[PDB]
Amino acid sequence: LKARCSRKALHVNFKDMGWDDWIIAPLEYEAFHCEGLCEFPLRSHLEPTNHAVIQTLMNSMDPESTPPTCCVPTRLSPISILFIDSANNVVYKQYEDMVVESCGCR
Amino acid sequence: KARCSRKALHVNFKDMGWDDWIIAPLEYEAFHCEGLCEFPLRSHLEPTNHAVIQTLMNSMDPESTPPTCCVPTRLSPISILFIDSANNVVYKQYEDMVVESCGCR
Amino acid sequence: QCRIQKCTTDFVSLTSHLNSAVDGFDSEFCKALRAYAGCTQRTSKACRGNLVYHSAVLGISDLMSQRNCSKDGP
Amino acid sequence: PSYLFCGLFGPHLRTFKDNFQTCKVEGAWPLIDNNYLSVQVTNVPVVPGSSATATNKITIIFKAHHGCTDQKVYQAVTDDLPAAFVDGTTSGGDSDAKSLRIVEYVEMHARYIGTTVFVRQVGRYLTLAIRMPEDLAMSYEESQDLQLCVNGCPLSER
Amino acid sequence: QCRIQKCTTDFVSLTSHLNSAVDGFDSEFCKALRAYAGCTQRTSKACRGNLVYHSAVLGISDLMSQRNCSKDGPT
Amino acid sequence: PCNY
Amino acid sequence: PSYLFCGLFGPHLRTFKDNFQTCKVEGAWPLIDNNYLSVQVTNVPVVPGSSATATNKITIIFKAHHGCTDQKVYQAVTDDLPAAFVDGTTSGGDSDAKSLRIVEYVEMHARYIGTTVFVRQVGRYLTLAIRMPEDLAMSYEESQDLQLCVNGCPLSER
Amino acid sequence: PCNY
Amino acid sequence: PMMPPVGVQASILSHDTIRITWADNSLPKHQKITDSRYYTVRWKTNIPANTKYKNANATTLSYLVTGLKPNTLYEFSVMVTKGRRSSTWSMTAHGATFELVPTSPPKDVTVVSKEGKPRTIIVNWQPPSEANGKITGYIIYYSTDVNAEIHDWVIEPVVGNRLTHQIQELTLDTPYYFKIQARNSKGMGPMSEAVQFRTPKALGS
Amino acid sequence: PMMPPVGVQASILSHDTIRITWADNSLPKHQKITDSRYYTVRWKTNIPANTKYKNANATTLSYLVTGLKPNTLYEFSVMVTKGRRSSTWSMTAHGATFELVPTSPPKDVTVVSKEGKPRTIIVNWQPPSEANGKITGYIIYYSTDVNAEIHDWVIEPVVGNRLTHQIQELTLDTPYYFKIQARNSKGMGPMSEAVQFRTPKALGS
Ligand SMILES: *[C@@H]1O[C@H](CO)[C@@H](O)[C@H](O)[C@H]1NC(C)=O
Ligand SMILES: *[C@@H]1O[C@H](CO)[C@@H](O)[C@H](O)[C@H]1NC(C)=O
Ligand SMILES: *[C@@H]1O[C@H](CO)[C@@H](O)[C@H](O)[C@H]1NC(C)=O
Repeated sequence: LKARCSRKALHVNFKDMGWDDWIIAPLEYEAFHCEGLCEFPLRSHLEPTNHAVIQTLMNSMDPESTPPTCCVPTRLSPISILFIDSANNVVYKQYEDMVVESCGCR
Repeated sequence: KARCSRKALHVNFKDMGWDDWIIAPLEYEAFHCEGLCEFPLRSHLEPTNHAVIQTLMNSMDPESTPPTCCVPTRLSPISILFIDSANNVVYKQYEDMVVESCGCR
Repeated sequence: QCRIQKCTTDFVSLTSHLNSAVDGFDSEFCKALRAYAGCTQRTSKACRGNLVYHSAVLGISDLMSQRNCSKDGP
Repeated sequence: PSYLFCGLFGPHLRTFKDNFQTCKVEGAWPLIDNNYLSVQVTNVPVVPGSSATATNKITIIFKAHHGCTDQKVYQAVTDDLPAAFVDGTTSGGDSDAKSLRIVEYVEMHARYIGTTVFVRQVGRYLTLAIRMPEDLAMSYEESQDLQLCVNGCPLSER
Repeated sequence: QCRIQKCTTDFVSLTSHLNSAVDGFDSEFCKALRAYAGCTQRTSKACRGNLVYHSAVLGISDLMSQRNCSKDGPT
Repeated sequence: PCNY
Repeated sequence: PSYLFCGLFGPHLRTFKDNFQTCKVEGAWPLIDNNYLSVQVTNVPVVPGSSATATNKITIIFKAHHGCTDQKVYQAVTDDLPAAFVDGTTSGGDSDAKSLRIVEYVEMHARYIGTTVFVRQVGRYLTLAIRMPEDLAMSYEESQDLQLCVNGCPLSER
Repeated sequence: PCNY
Repeated sequence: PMMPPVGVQASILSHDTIRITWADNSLPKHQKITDSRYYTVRWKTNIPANTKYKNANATTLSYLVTGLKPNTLYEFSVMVTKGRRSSTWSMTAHGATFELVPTSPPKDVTVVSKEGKPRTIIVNWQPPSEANGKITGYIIYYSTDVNAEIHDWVIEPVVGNRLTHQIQELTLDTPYYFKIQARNSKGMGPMSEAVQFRTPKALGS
Repeated sequence: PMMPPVGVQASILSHDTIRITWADNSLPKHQKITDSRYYTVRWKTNIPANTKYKNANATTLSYLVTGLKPNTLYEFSVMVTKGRRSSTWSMTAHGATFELVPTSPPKDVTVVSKEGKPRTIIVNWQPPSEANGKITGYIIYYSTDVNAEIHDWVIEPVVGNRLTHQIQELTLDTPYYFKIQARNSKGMGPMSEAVQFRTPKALGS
């Protein structure tokens, strides 16, 4: 079935990726992902740009003139990563835009 | 099977009947984004860290997550001259009306 | 004030359960669209110049034409 | 091609450079004075001695453009907004020539210079909206330095 | 500094036209992949902690497994 | 032809 | 369940509340002192008279958790990072009990309290990373008010 | 069972 | 009903006169009227806004229209009546009157000091309301002497498609008087009544 | 090659002694050695890091391992040799030694003034390196008199799973001396050498 634009689970396991040779912690985190239909009308929480408002309108009126807008992360949050840096030192650093906080149509 | 690109999208306010309140412009080029976001994402698609990881995971196992999506990453305004509620002629920048760049998010 | 988002929320709430593959999609949709049209008309003056409003009005009108939803109706 | 917009209303001015200004500019003043078009307005104090002024006359000169239009002059005043040029014509040049036309806001479509001019009367005064291509809007000679749409008003008028 | 973007640009430039409907898709792709793997390997230290780099390394290794590209071979 |  | 993280490295402290601090904290100091765990460190001035200090000893007490683990003590010092508790064991309780284990960074997995402790030697000193569930990290008695991971360092130590 |  | 008149033609005679002629198909050859029928000619232009049609009855198949505006496009249509019988209005014919010398002066003469250049003035104006043809130029006359005879005033000729002009090298803290006249292919229009402008002085810092 | 020994068993005798016994399947009934074969016993624990195996040759099917650490888990395996023939190491058996009274004092005794409470001190320490069993408590002794006999020092008993303690109601601008001892199921360990801490005074505002 074709769900509407929603935030869905996405588990990232750095150990499974072999990245524990440089990442110390965390070795896994919840990243989420966005997925689903962007249909007219965009609900307010999909927080469209003016462009997405117009494109969604045009795709509704003529799906051949433009494709629909796309369900993508509209707010993301960082996670703090403890890792071994290029100088072989322990570094704690915020990696921005790692966790989807909200999805929307763009 | 085209890769993420900025494509033409012409908006005609007169065709939409908005020329009863919009004075100018009555048309403009909005563009749109469309196309595959495939591993590896070229630098100009400007992925977030999240998009980098998602594209990687979808490359390794398309069942684990869908690909990232081609969407506007930079937009620009257009100035619209129109009449507002109080019959005032207003000239206003409408933000985020024109796709300047597309990328994978 | 422009209250288009109230109209949209109502329309989305009312149609959120609709699945195009289920047997009564168009009849519930049209009733919903008609209410959405009425709601948007009641905030029209306050919303002039608001792209979300103008897009809603046109999108609704187009859908009601596409789906052959009568102008008046339940 | 990209478009520049100019506006005058109740006076208040919105320049091609998107600077919004409140100008007194009493009497006759050029909004546009370039190679293709002349836009001239008359502003009157709303009450005597007031610094707040409003538009009672709009003159537009569509300069002769060989093969497209002969020179046409449009003029609107308070309580007189015709749908024709001063010579009673509604189009430039021949009967077949539609590069310049007027339609009833009254609107002037100067397709030949990608220019639109909208004129209306709001209460006792006139409003104006101009859409012009950037290269044409900025195409003027050194001496044409007084153009409210390009440079806004003199500091002393604000 | 970290120069993974050059590696990626080269790989994308070299493979963008490739279409599986033509004969030598997989060989040309594997050649480009090996070159991409080599380019990324040579900037490993400078790129430590750059998710673009680490994702490239893993995605390359995974693609080479998926497309059955020998780790050693022509580029 | 006259068109900008 | 949500996780809180604590770190100590070359000293520099990152608290469960994400405040980053540079503390002298010379001698033995509690990082964690709660109902489930004791984390104790020894810090030494890098050179005599220096306010810059670094870690030469890490003691971890995994308190007895009935049915999961007997009390286990881990201790690492500069040039001695074992992969076992002080009693030579690598797991808590019985042979079948794997709720508490050590793996060679040397890591301690206290699954029973959703807690991970990573210990490594960077040069002449020791670093520490702790991942603990928020409700367990904040579960301590009134008298347990000195905990560098919870409240950071005393103002006089910064 | 011991697991948090 | 009755067949409307045909072949409506506008013959331009001057700046205010146009002769209208038409044919009646219901009529025998040479347009001989042998009954009590009469024609009605109607005309208007689009200047000023909302004008109404002017009408005139004609005993024969021609009518001379007088008192028209110069250089103006008019529309003309004809209808026939015979007691009870009346036709519809014919197909419209157009006719533009000839030019006349302008009969009114330039308007709204405004004089300002150029910003940062107080020895320069900007003269701004509006066209004559009775231009009576394409304005081919304007003449600006200026003087420091309000009582000087017209031939003693400084002359500043200007293009007809512009409504702003700059005059340099003037004396500061001095009254100046300005008059403007329009010109077309037929000649000079009247002069506007003199406008006074005193140039600014210096504000010592 | 040669069959490795079987049924390796660790019999705990004390805090430092474990008897190892094993069977040889290659041997005849009653495990009587009737040839020039000899056994090798190997043992180690995981404390401290990177220890190597200790080895010992045995003429018969038993070996007494001495000088072990108290309350420590050891691994033991056996192999057989006969001139040229040598077997592999048997399956490993484990054995944990008994507890002993702690034999070393608590370490890194640190005394600090509590923030905002200068009449309160915080005592922080590290366990004895020779705990020799599960620490069931500590005893903190303190005095204002450095020469007072041990029985005249204030006693502050404390839990064994904590390494920080707070002492309230002390006198300001006063030298205090602190000693700590660990305890386990076997008894009291030695006391740490006295540490001096002078309490702060007031900074009048
Ligand atoms: C790689 O090998 C596997 C196993 O034979 C096969 O299923 C797959 O189709 C091959 N893919 C390519 C690109 O050669
Ligand atoms: C034309 O004749 C009719 C009938 O006599 C009359 O009613 C009408 O007023 C006349 N028109 C003019 C312009 O005098
Ligand atoms: C055991 O015997 C062998 C052979 O004589 C000898 O090489 C080895 O060093 C002995 N091991 C010990 C622990 O003495």
